[PDB]
Amino acid sequence: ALAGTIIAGASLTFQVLDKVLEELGKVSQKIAVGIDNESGGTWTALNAYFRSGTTDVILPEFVPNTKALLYSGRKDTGPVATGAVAAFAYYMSSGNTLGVMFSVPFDYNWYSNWWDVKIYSGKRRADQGMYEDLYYGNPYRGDNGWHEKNLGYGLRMKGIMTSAGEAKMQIKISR
Repeated sequence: ALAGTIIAGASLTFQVLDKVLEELGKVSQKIAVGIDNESGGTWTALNAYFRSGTTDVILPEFVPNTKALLYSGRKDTGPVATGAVAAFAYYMSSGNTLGVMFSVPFDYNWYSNWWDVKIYSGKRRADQGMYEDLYYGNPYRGDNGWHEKNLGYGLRMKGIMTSAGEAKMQIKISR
């Protein structure tokens, strides 16, 4: 219920966010996927590609300035028994397309938590081609801590990763 929308990030906290993901349902799976909209350009979602169990909340089409938004999924009998996994892109006001990425590492103890983020300049819908840029384009690794880089389009992004239970990676974009 609370998922699908977030504030500027100045009032965001992991303590609230924990219980917020559980508002969706009382289950052994809580994922956090979102991007902090603080670049001064309204975003527009086009599609969402996933292999996860099924939907559970409505995906936010448009996003106001100096705000953010969350999402959740399900596993059920899809790629795993518990968690959620999707990769969707948002049309930026500059005519670029930010591609978010998330997964639940809580079912692959064999390795650490994979991560990635890129802005596809032009237009790219959510399909295999998006997830392919995450797994084949250039996959990254996140083992507890903040990280920032010059993405290559006009703005910068910062990605965070957290291991153990009640933990998840998020990505903030701004200028």
